[PDB]
Amino acid sequence: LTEVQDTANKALLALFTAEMLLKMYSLGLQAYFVSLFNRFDCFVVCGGILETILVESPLGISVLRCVRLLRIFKITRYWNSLSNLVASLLNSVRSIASLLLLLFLFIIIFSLLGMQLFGGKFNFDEMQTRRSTFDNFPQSLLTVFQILTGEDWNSVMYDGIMAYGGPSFPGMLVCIYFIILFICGNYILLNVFLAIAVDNLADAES
Amino acid sequence: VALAIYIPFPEDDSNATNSNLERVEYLFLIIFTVEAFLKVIAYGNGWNLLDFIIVVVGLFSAILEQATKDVKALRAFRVLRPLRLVSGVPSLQVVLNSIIKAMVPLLHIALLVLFVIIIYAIIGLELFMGKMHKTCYNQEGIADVPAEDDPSPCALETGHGRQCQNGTVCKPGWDGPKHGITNFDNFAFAMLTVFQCITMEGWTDVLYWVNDAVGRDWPWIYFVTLIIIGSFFVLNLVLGVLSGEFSKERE
Amino acid sequence: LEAEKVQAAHQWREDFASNEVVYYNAKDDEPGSQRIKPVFIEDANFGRQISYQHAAVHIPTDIYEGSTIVLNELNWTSALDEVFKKNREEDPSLLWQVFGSATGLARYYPASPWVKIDLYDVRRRPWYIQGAASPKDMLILVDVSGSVSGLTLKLIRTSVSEMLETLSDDDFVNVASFNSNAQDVSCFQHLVQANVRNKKVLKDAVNNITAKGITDYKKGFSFAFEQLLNYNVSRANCNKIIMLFTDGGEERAQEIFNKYNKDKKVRVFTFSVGQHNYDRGPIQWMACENKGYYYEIPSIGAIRINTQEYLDVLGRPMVLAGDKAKQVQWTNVYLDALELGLVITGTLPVFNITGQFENKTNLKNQLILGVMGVDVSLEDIKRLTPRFTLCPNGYYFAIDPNGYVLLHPNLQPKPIGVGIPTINSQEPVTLDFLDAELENDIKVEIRNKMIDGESGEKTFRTLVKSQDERYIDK
Amino acid sequence: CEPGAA
Amino acid sequence: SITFFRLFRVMRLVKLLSRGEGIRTLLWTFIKSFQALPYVALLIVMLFFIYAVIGMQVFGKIALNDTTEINRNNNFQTFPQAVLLLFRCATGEAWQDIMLACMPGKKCAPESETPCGSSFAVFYFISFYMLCAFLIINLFVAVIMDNFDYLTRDW
Amino acid sequence: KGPDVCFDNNVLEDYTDCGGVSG
Amino acid sequence: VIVTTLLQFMFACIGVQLFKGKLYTCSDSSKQTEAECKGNYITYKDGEVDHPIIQPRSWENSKFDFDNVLAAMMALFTVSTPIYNYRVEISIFFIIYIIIIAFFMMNIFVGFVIVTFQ
Ligand SMILES: *[C@@H]1O[C@H](CO)[C@@H](O[C@@H]2O[C@H](CO)[C@@H](O[C@@H]3O[C@H](CO)[C@@H](O[C@@H]4O[C@H](CO)[C@@H](O)[C@H](O)[C@H]4NC(C)=O)[C@H](O)[C@H]3NC(C)=O)[C@H](O)[C@H]2NC(C)=O)[C@H](O)[C@H]1NC(C)=O
Ligand SMILES: *[C@@H]1O[C@H](CO)[C@@H](O[C@@H]2O[C@H](CO)[C@@H](O[C@@H]3O[C@H](CO)[C@@H](O)[C@H](O)[C@H]3NC(C)=O)[C@H](O)[C@H]2NC(C)=O)[C@H](O)[C@H]1NC(C)=O
Ligand SMILES: COCC(CCO[C@H]1CC[C@@]2(C)C(=CC[C@H]3[C@@H]4C[C@@H]5O[C@]6(CC[C@@H](C)CO6)[C@@H](C)[C@@H]5[C@@]4(C)CC[C@@H]32)C1)COC
Ligand SMILES: *[C@@H]1O[C@H](CO)[C@@H](O[C@@H]2O[C@H](CO)[C@@H](O)[C@H](O)[C@H]2NC(C)=O)[C@H](O)[C@H]1NC(C)=O
Ligand SMILES: *[C@@H]1O[C@H](CO)[C@@H](O[C@@H]2O[C@H](CO)[C@@H](O)[C@H](O)[C@H]2NC(C)=O)[C@H](O)[C@H]1NC(C)=O
Ligand SMILES: *[C@@H]1O[C@H](CO)[C@@H](O)[C@H](O)[C@H]1NC(C)=O
Ligand SMILES: [Ca+2]
Ligand SMILES: [Ca+2]
Repeated sequence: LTEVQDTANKALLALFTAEMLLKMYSLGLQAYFVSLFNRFDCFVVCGGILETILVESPLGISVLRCVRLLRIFKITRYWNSLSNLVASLLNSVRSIASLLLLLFLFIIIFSLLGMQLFGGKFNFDEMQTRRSTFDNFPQSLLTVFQILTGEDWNSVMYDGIMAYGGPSFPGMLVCIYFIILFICGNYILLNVFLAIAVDNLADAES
Repeated sequence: VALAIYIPFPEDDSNATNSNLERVEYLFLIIFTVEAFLKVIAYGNGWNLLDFIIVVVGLFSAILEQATKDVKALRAFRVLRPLRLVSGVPSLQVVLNSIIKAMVPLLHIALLVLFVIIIYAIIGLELFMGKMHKTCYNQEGIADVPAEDDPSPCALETGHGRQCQNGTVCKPGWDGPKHGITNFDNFAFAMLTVFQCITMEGWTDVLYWVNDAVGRDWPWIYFVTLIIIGSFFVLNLVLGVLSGEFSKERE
Repeated sequence: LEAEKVQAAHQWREDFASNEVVYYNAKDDEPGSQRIKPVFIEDANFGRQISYQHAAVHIPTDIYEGSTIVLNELNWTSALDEVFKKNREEDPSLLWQVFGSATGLARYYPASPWVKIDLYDVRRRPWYIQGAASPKDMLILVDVSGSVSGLTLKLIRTSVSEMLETLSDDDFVNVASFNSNAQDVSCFQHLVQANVRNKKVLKDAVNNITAKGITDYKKGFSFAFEQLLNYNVSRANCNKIIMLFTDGGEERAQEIFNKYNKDKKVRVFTFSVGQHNYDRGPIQWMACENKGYYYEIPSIGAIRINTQEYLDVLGRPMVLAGDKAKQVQWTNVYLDALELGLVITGTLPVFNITGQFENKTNLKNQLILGVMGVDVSLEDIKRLTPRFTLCPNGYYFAIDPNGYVLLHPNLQPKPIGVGIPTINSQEPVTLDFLDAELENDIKVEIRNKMIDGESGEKTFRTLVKSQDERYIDK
Repeated sequence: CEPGAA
Repeated sequence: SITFFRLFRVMRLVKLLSRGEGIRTLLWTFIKSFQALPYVALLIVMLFFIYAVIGMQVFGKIALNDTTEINRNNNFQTFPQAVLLLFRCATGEAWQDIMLACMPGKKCAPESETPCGSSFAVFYFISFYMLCAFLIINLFVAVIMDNFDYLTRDW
Repeated sequence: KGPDVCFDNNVLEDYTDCGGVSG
Repeated sequence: VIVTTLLQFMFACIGVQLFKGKLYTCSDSSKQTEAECKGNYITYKDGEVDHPIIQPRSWENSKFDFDNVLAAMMALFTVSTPIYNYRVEISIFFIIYIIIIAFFMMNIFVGFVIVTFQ
């Protein structure tokens, strides 16, 4: 297998080059670079050149090959949808940039609060490995996302509500937090989604 | 990016940087105060109130603790400073007004999710409260809940609930179903249980614990409803309200 | 002598399938290693079934036969059976002869099947450690700062309690702790003899420590070096080492190392305990500048092995001594792992001398291959002191140069107590002379005069106790 | 001696 | 029983909802459209019913073991309990594990007297989840669309 | 009375084998 | 259905190239080579120093074995249906299939629907 793959890539890469190169002259250099797809095509052929001169780390090589999955969809199979989805995808993602920004700000704010509020209070003396723990900001973000996704958000509540204190009175004013995150975050999340739909798919589909 | 370094720690241990970030918090608390007072001299509204409270709490907390050497809360307010990122930059401040101005219609829906929760919590404490405290508690010897780990409300040989087998015996005790936080005992635990319950995050589990404690004939009606009238019905309204608003905007 | 010669001639080979090794595993009822079925004829002296035809091999449950290391150690340790037997015919009263290899496998003669969970490891036994290094003056530094709370604290408490089992009565130990302030954990405040009782206090005090505060390596190390320069109390006047039990940090404390040991007479061994993400750079720096080693203990499984590997570092000067380091040493009386009563064990380390004639290897030749051992039962010694020609009130007794009785009418084949038993072979039977019988003032000077290797007679009146512990006679 | 209790 | 005649009191609170025009109208409107969702409701009950009889007949005698997921509280032995299990799956509550519990090899119950638990399981539960999700999106969309006048009006 | 033998502080010792000098 | 299907194909053909051979491990954490993992080890139940358990060492590939396009393929279904050795990274990969999936499962469908409104 390994022999074969290498042998193929070696020639297959030469193939795409000559083709793109010849297509350059016939087409108007400018308009050729103009079409987004053609431009991306050129970019990834350059990726092949780069990887070849590199071979002149394994991870980096693999990443460059992951980049070469362009041709994979170059055929634009079922473009009827493929094209629209990718075009729409660009349009959609572009459309909700600022909303995505607000979502991220909210998440960061909460994660910092998480680490300040519950950070350090999760040592329940159990070798038990808690995936959700406001030990640090990276994990803090993770805990918040899991709560938002509700994977084990109620469970994460207990951690705090059983951390600061037992299931008593002042030990539950920690929960008033794990909710404000599951309503507000999810609210913003839904707002951001819908936009994609009602506000694009239609504009696009019509 | 300063509040995202301070690693929060067990007990009071600290690295050089942490203390050294508490050091720069004493620069962020001389800049924010000179800014505040210099701007006060000008005027002496809304968003700026966030600035004022953040500063007040701030300098305060510190100086307070200045000689004290339990901020936590007192210093868990500075995570509100990134709100000035929204406040200053007007690029997403308009997105925030759009978000806020879209939630105005669906306040009737927040006045009804609350009603369903209250009615359910009240109904619930009335029927199932205080019945979840038993648990197969032994092996005819002397110790604690044996039931493997999962202890699940058990019922004496007269209540049609779970009946305990082997050489186990049901007897009062077990703080709760789950550390006591998933019980209709008391009202607050009740409202909260109903809420965790309508979010479709372990509704079956509360139901099973309840089914174990009081028998299986009538516990279920109350949950199926809570879900159908609580999530599917309530879920639709938000979508309906939100979508209608988008269309206005689309228009 | 026959162990260094055979090992040097051994050729390191990595293929074992085509040429299998033949040996008897002790704990049994496999390609690359053939197994022997012995006859196991019953014989006296020993209290079990033994075979005089070959030597048995014990491999710990954690170690794995088949490893290139284990399998390589099972060939060059096969000419030992010829000298194991040759010792036996010359002296038929010979008891267990054992070679405790540094790999972990012990080959003993005669072959006898191993005695619930087998936790025996030849590298932790008292007879192995006393021959593997000189006496030490270890001081244990425990980091009880805030960041070590949680799982890493229970790993530290077990680790300290597990290395204190590697000290005999000839070594002096003390345990300190620093949490931005350095203090002892017990009522000692200086180095103690590390006997059965003193170690119990340190183990009990270590189990009661709590993790809270700010780490400070300068105050912790100043206390560590100050306690090693007492010279007012009895000490070993030997290997001065420091064990630092922390997780990670960013402090090098190079000023402390430049102030207290410029000539580097104090070895510093640093242990990184627990699973964390703190910097281990400075922890490795102290272990390299100071003549030490760096170890990592991430779980309970790694506690056992990592706490006896500091002895191969201490054995480096012993190897370079040469023939001057080959002196037979005898341990305290203890109970044999293979039940034989109260026995003492002779010891002799064996060196790696491959390429000695070429004179330039000096790569792994600084470590010892293993420690030899031969056991002498107290019954053999008691046969050399006839008693029935005396009155039933007279007897012989001999003591260590520590006060511990080698033989005594009161010394019983039972481990000594250290406190009240509570419910919620490993330790030597170290009974002092002043505790074997009643204590008088004249009998103290008699005890001291016997430690100094003098010869004198003394007649006086004393208080004796009857065979039953109810009466007193003069 | 007979074990105690804790 | 006595308890039923007690809950009553609480209900009264609802009458406090028959107040604000804002809340009154919304509910009334959607309620006044929860009848024009017939074809996307008979369809759903039909689904539950069919899948249930089918299920109760193949994945039925799988013996009940409290340690597993086909316990006495989520079995497949009486139309009612099977509809409850299907409602769980629909409500997206760990449907997965229920599915694994229905693969071949499970011992047949004592009354049934491991030849039990046909492999069809995957097809069943996955098919069910899919069909259910659809029919349900159809429901929501139906309702809102039908009521898309109130949902958007220049008051 | 302690042992009269003592083996430490040899100049020829390798000194270069720590546990982190390699990794 | 087909759109999602093909995506899950390409996305995972990415995984193979990037995570192949980085999940294999041994029961004994100490051992780090397949060869090393041969024999028995000791495990302390719930970290009980007084509870030694002689388990057997074994070299096993972890769940979601991207050993071949196929397994990745089904795992991708599995997400729909170690701790940080290399997990954190895989984590994010197991968040995108999602985004993309929904992103278009919705796009094509809800937009598809509207004709119902017409
Ligand atoms: C007493 O000391 C002598 C030397 O003073 C010592 O004999 C030497 O031991 C080494 C290994 O400890 C033997 O191994 C040879 O060289 C390397 C070891 O580094 C082996 O090849 C691999 O090396 C890599 C890392 O370098 C590593 O993977 C692994 O260590 C080795 N195995 C493989 C193949 O992966 C060689 O296989 C091996 N030699 C060859 C070419 O076969 C040396 O042979 C020995 N050196 C000398 C001078 O003989 C002896 O073990 C010590 N005594 C005891 C009981 O250990
Ligand atoms: C570990 O490795 C080998 C495993 O057996 C041993 O080496 C083999 O030892 C055999 C026994 O002496 C040799 O057989 C005889 O060797 C003598 C000495 O050279 C000669 O008489 C013949 O070569 C041979 N006799 C015959 C064939 O009738 C093997 O030749 C020899 N093989 C190799 C590759 O060395 C080692 O001895 C063993 N280690 C120890 C310490 O015994
Ligand atoms: C009277 O007719 C007027 C009509 C108006 C056009 O209606 C638009 C309003 C948004 C609406 C109803 C449309 C399509 C799919 C609908 C979505 C299905 C999704 O399902 C969900 C359910 C929950 C989520 C988990 C997934 O998606 C919703 C978010 C999403 C949804 C309910 C939001 C509302 C969407 C189109 C035009 O007529 C020609
Ligand atoms: C005993 O230790 C002390 C300090 O550890 C040594 O220092 C002496 O301490 C005593 C009491 O403070 C005093 O004699 C002097 O202050 C110190 N110097 C001297 C020369 O005594 C002391 O030297 C050690 N030895 C003895 C015999 O005391
Ligand atoms: C055993 O008991 C004797 C008698 O009670 C004690 O020895 C006496 O101790 C006192 C107090 O020091 C002296 O005044 C006497 O002179 C002692 N009697 C003698 C020496 O005959 C002591 O408790 C024990 N004696 C021992 C162990 O020799
Ligand atoms: C062992 O010592 C005894 C005591 O003198 C004596 O038989 C001889 O010296 C030794 N036995 C031997 C060498 O067989
Ligand atoms: Ca769920
Ligand atoms: Ca610290």
